[PDB]
Amino acid sequence: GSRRYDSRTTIFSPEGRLYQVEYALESISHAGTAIGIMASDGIVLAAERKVTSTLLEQDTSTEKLYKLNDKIAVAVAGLTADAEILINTARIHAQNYLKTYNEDIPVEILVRRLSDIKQGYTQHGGLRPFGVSFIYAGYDDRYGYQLYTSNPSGNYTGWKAISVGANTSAAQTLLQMDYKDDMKVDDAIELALKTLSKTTDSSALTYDRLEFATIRKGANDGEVYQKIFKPQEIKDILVKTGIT
Amino acid sequence: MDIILGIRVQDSVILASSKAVTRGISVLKDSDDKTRQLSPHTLMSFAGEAGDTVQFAEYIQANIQLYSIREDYELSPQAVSSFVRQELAKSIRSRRPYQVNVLIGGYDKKKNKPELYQIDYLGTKVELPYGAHGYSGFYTFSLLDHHYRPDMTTEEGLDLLKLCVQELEKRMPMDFKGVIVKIVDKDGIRQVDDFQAQ
Amino acid sequence: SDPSSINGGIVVAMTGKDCVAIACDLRLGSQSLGVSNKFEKIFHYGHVFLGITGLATDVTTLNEMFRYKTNLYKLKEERAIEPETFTQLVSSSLYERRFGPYFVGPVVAGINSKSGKPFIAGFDLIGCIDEAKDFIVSGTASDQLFGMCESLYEPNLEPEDLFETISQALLNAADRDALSGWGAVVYIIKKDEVVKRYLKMRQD
Amino acid sequence: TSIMAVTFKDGVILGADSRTTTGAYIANRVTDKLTRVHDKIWCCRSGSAADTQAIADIVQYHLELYTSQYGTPSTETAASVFKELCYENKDNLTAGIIVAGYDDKNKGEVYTIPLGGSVHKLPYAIAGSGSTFIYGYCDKNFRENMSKEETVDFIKHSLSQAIKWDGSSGGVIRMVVLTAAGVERLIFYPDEYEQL
Amino acid sequence: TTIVGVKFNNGVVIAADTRSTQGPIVADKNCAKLHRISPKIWCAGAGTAADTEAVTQLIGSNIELHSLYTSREPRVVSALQMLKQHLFKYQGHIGAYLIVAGVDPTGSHLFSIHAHGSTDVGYYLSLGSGSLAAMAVLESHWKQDLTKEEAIKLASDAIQAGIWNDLGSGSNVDVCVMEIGKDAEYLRNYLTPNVREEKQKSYKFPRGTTAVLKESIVNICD
Amino acid sequence: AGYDRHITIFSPEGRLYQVEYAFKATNQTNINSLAVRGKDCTVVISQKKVPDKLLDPTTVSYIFCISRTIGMVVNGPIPDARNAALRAKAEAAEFRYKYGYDMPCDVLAKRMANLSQIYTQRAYMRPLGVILTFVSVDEELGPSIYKTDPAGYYVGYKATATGPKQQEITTNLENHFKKSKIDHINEESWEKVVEFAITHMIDALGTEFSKNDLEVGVATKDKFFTLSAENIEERLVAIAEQD
Amino acid sequence: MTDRYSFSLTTFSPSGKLGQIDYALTAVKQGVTSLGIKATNGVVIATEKKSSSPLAMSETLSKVSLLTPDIGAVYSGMGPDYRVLVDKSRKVAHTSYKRIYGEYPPTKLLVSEVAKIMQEATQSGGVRPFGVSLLIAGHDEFNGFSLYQVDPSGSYFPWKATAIGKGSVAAKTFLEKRWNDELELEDAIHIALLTLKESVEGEFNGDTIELAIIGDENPDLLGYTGIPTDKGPRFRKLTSQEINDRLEAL
Amino acid sequence: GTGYDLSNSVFSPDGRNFQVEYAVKAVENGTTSIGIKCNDGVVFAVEKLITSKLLVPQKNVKIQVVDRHIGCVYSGLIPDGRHLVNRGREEAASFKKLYKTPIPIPAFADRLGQYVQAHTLYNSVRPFGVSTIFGGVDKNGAHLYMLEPSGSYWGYKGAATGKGRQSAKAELEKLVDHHPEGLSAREAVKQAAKIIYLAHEDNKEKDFELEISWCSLSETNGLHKFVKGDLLQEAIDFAQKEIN
Amino acid sequence: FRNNYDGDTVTFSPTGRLFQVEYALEAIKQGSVTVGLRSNTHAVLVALKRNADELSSYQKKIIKCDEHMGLSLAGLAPDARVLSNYLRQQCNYSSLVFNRKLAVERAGHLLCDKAQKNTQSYGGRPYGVGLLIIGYDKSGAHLLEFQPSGNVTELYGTAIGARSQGAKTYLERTLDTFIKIDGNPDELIKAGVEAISQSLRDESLTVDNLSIAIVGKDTPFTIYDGEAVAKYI
Repeated sequence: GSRRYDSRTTIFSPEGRLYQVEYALESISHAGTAIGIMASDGIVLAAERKVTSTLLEQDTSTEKLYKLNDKIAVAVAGLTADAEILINTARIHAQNYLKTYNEDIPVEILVRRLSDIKQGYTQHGGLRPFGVSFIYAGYDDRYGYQLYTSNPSGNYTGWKAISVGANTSAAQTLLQMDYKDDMKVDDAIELALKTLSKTTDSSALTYDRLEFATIRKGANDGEVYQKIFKPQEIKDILVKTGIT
Repeated sequence: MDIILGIRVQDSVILASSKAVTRGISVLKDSDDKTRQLSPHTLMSFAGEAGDTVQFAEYIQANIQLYSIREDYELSPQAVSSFVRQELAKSIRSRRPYQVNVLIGGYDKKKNKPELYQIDYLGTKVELPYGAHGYSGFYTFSLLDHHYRPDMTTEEGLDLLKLCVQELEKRMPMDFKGVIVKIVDKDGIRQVDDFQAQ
Repeated sequence: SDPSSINGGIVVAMTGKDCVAIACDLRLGSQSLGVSNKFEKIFHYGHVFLGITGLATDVTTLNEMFRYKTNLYKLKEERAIEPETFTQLVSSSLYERRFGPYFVGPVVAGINSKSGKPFIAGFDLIGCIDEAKDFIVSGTASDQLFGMCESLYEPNLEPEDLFETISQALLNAADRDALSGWGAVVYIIKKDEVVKRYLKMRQD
Repeated sequence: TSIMAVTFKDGVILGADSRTTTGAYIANRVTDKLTRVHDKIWCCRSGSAADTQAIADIVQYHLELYTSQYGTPSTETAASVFKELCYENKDNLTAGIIVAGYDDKNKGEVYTIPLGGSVHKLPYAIAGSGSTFIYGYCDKNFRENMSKEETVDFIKHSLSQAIKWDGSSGGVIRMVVLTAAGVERLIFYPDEYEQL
Repeated sequence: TTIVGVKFNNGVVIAADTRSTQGPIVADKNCAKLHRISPKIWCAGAGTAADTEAVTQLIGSNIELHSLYTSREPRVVSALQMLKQHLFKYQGHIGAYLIVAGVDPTGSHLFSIHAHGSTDVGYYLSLGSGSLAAMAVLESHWKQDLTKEEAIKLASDAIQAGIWNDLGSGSNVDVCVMEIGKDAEYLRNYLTPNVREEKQKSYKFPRGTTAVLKESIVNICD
Repeated sequence: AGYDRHITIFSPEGRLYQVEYAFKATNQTNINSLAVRGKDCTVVISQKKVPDKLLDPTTVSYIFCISRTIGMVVNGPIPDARNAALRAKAEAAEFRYKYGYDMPCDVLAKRMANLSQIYTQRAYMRPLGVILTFVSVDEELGPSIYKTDPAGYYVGYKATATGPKQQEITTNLENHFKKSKIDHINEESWEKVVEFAITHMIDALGTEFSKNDLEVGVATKDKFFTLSAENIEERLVAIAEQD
Repeated sequence: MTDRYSFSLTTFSPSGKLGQIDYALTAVKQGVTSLGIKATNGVVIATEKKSSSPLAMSETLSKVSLLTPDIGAVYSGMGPDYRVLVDKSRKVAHTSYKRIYGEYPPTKLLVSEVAKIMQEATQSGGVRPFGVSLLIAGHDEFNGFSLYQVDPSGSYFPWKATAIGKGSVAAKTFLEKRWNDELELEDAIHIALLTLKESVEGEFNGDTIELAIIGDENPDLLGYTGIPTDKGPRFRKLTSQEINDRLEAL
Repeated sequence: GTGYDLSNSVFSPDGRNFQVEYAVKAVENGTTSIGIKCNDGVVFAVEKLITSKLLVPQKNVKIQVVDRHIGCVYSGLIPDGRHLVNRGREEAASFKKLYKTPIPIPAFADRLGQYVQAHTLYNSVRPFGVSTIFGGVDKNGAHLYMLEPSGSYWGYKGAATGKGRQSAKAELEKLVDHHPEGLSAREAVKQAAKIIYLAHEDNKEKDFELEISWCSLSETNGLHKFVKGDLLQEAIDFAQKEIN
Repeated sequence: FRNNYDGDTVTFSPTGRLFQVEYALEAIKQGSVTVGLRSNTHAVLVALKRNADELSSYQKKIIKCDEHMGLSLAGLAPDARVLSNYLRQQCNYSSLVFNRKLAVERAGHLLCDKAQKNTQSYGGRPYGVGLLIIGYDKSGAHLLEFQPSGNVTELYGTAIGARSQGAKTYLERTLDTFIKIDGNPDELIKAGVEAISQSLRDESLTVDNLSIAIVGKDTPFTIYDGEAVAKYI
């Protein structure tokens, strides 16, 4: 009966790859580039909005950068609506952990959980996997500033600097060339935007085409702060770093 | 009920726990150790209903050990006590609630301080310099309110427990057969082999 | 025996001119036995304060539940919850447990960040809203609190005066209740700043 | 409560008092205890108001669905639906129900469904707490095949005795007359019926 | 608590007092007991107040949803049927005792609902600890075809009966008028015959009267 | 294969072929129906064809009494038709029981139209090969015609027709209404409204009917019912005089 | 019996496409034009009624729907899919929000509940995607006025103005040219009417065009008086007359 | 491309369910069976093929009783028929349980109708491979029905299905014409034997046994009963006599 | 034809055939022959048992269902183990609840309806075993033939399995004679062993190779194998 219409989403090719995983990654390679860079005193997340129109409300808009916790954020490349499904559960998880332990969830624990949810769609259930790659920027008092990445397979790895979405090989090369371990955050803002600016398929890199965030120790405090840059603030920093 | 006393001094947490196990009319044992090590710097003592007591402690111990291996990391005392509190708070509204009261004595390595947590079977948790469950507070709190200093060495803490235990052996109608006394500090968990003659 | 009387404790809140105050004792008891003098019964989530009296385990649980839900709320709404909304959230969370209720008396106090209006509210243990403008009392000396507030309270007090009123209302009510006292804390709450004062009181 | 149904020559009449009490208090002095589950199938309710309402509503739902699929149900069918609810939920209901109906094949029928859920077809039926006082009277005065006016009189006299002695009964006497002619609702006020 | 409902020629009125009690203690001296099920169907409740609030709002919500689905104004019979079936299911454990009144395309309606799920229809009704005071008024003075003005008087006087004579009731009178032509009118605190007299003395304290151990500023910002 | 043509998923032109094919099925009976509204009644006329002599003509019907107030005529295979009928009856009874008033015609239609929308969306359910025309004299809206199809669409009508020769009747009624400038038949008696229906059916289709070639349903305030062969004959006779 | 279709009907093809979502957008492409314009003191949403018979009564078929007193929706694509989305959106506004906080959801949150229902139809066992794009217009105290588009994928984006369906490339171009940050609601209504005229073949009037706004509170639409903090719905469908009144000013 | 016939609930492009049409083929391939309505009852008859002497005569009964007043007979896949009848039996019990009265034949027809229709809604089931003739007497008359694999059913004056359905129909039409005021249960019984005998020319290759039942108000008191002994033999004679 | 329509039991072929059912039917035809027959006083089963090697045992073909009923199989043995087990329960239920021996005819109806459920639904397969059921009930002696199509037939005698047609002709010829062997258990069995011989092109029926069961008037269902069948070769 129903058998005939089943795509079999969770099977191996003869080469031992997962078709749906590879096809989903293909889909992700067409998405706005997202970059995350880690420094001693902070993390930068920068991302390109794919397609705009002058009628798009940039003030009310979020397609790339989402808060998980007061200490964790992600950049998204792929199917937005899929990412919201995951982001919402990741938010629930962070709170569960807080409720259980009275401590903010360590970054890895949150990243692993989400990646496990992703892996399941790969092995049982017969459902299409999530067409999403995440960069996670976070901070906890075990490992300090951490950057991770996870893709539709539910594999995740950690990074000093990373890109997802379009052109990641170009982006990765540039990053590998100019990244230095002692880099300070302000440097990283520059690097991240220079890299996006060189790798785009857009004619140039204007403020209306970016989302941007930092996780810093807040300068003046003694504790951690997430700044999701308002459209004006992006315009400012694009000039400060000389891309006007 | 059993005797479950804790005191947190300058550098350590001391737990003292009675040795008797009575089933109705006979003392079946005079050397029972009412304690489970949860993690190398975290100790939990317990009293309450007969099987629930050890079932609960051992269940807690399993979970913390699981976390320790998963994370390759030792949860903070405060984290462990919250976990335990949540478990007991679940249990109070379940079909058959664990009737178990616990003290959790931990040395927090990140903060470099000892911490003592009192949690009854309702999941009523409080952090305290000293505590007890059941009737033990009624005989010992007044001595502890008197002599207690937050600056005490481990050795002063023991003499103060000694006194507490003597007030118990004078005025409490049950023979609880003495206490096993354990210290939790920066170096982990050790048993005072002599409180019989110390 | 009565889950609302095992642990002891009181909370009162009051409105004045462009402020609210919320107070509680610090006692946690095990019936006759005083157990801790550091058990704060007031909590805040952004600018909204919640006091909770009753069974202490439920006090603790509820605070953790409300932290959890207000966190998620801010993440989606992109703004801090207001008192009126929070009050509805307390109400429907309590009622969800209608036949296995949390044994608590909650009190909500705060200032609506947009309207500037001072707001207080109370519930019974299954979530009925006491919507009144002047004062809300809860806990084991609430008979006494009602007595104190009714005489002592007048409308539109300046913060510094509201402070004396709420402290005196609390302290003297607590001193006529066996299960309350052993410390007290008072929050004076304005649109821009929140002050917390610990009170000196008798320790029997 | 004092309720009754009586078959006569041209069909069946249901009657009832109108008092519902909670203890000594008359919660409602003008209750309608004559409830319609179909055009010409009615019932009289006694026992818990909550239970008998819930039952009559479910019966009216079942018979509206019957009608859509199979046309007009027999009175016996109505009785049987009532009974299924009453018997199968005996532990949780306190419903004493009399069912009365008019059919062209069968003419007037009366079924009594007392507390446990048993069914009994009868020429007439009395029930409710007021009923105990009119067993004698009713057994003496009921005859088969009366006319409309005789039947109305028998009910009127019967219920008024029941009302006279039962504190739980009172107010107005209501009747529903069920025949080939249609459906007639009667009401009789204390000032008339106390005079009998 | 005293709640009445009174039918008049072109509509229905409900009213209620405003005292809320916990045992012998007045918890609220002016709570609103008149509840809106939809714009023109309103509700007064006695019994467990979490329950009357909760049941009123659940049904209200389902009513709103029904209305949207059917493109019709809500009916009092629908509020009634949903309320009663819900209460019946919970076997009197939801402690809701309600007078429910309104107008809708078919006319004007008055009903009562009891915890266990039974309903009544009437031209005048009362519920609550004041039921009997109130009812002495409606039995004495209710008549066929009251004007709006006479109905408000009657309702209002029935609540007063309970305010003055029932310890369970006091403070003010709230009315709501639902007339077939018009918008429902809610008249919160229509009568306030219980203003507390001026106190004999002021209890404002000299500042510094209260002994303070420790002060500190609380952190509300991010 | 052409899998998108077997279950209700989108073709690359964004079509649902299974839904289109279900519309085809609605014509397999080769019966036409029409519905019109009176001043205070609603009339549905449907052709009755009984090919086989071995049949009991009294049991061949596409008109259903859904509730006291609501009637429904179906264009489509009888078994799908009866599946729709039994459901609508169940829905109309439950609505009444849950909310204390009779289900309105428009709302029944919306409900059955929603059930259909689901067959359009879940793979495991096929659409039904039927078009449903619901009629009543609704207590709020007066005389009503609401028609639902295998796509889950429905709307209200001044009058409407359905079946293979739908269009002929359709254009005939459009012409009538362009002239009369109002949105109903202006007759006080249902009798006349049935007469108008049959007349315009005869003119649109180019055929005469005996009393056995039609089937008729009438909604009035608080009743919907169907006409006997004899009731219809009286009506055929009437149209024949004066004409 | 029993849905034994518990695998995805939308999956990834070698190039990364999700065919069913693409095909759903195609269905939307052929839908009748609909548009939204946001002004400083309101939002207007509009579309053509494209009645399928003059024997139909076109006012018994709204394409513009209230979701809450302050939020309304319009669509392009499959009407029956829209209708059930509306049912589910009204409901979710109550179960996920009104029954929890005692107020209606802000626009973006409702939109995100609609979007999720749509996302799930893209991944759950045995269903197809909804063949519609919604425009949802609303107001709430803390966000002001807004306009959101939601597509078959479940993606949503905020707009100052936009069009979807049949003639949307031209209409969006017309709107980019006429939109500015200073428009008042009557101005937007006017633009909407002009933009619509471009896509509409036949008669253009208050009977063949459907238009709603999210504007001021209309207390005269509340149904009761005496609670001063309830001023009534901000959503209002314009009437046939109100629309014609504005085509003289055309 | 096609294949519209591989799967049960699929509409062909002209709107047909091929699987149902193929289920009809299994029916057409079955033994002939018939029903005749008389003026107070109904008579059922069926051809049973004697594959061999080894079949115990009289013992493999094909006609089935439902409740106390309904007879059904069918051609096609015999087990399908039984399954239909098991359902009918549940369906009548339930009706009687709830409503006390025995199920009216029209009511009963629809119960089978809905169930058989149900089996054209999904691809996880197959349609019934039978046509069922059935009926009996109720509170207002005799009723005779036939129900196809699509779930289509109507009331009949006489009905026939299986291998010999054309002769049977033609015979049945003759009766309806040559007896316009009715036929009696007695006449119907004989007339049934005759028609089954005539029907048996298309299966001329094998021997057969005749099986008859009836339900008549006057002759069986509205209860379904198998025609046994003397009446069966008389009926056989009539058909034998009238074959020449 | 065949090709596209034999993929599952839920699909008709265009001529109205059920191919998975016919394929299951086909597993019977390649089973080892077995014969049933009965008089008015007894019923007899005889089956030819197949080994696998000359090192293996001969696989059993007769299963007892109750004191008065039992059967033989040809086709998939585990399918027989399922169906006879069900029959065991049906018999048992009847005794436990009604204190009544299950009629051999009801047994056939129950088997038919169990088989049928596996020919109309998705994911099932038909049974692929054929069955001969003998019994002695309140109406005397009975033999039934079950086919996994669900067709159950009551007969005087029959055979199923490879080359069963021999026995089936033999019995069809012997009919008037074997039906009369009343009160002579040994004669009827000898009549059955003759029938079964009509189906050996094969070889020769031997003592670890023949299996016979019998049930009748004062005889509980009983099975003979080995030295216990010697007197019949």
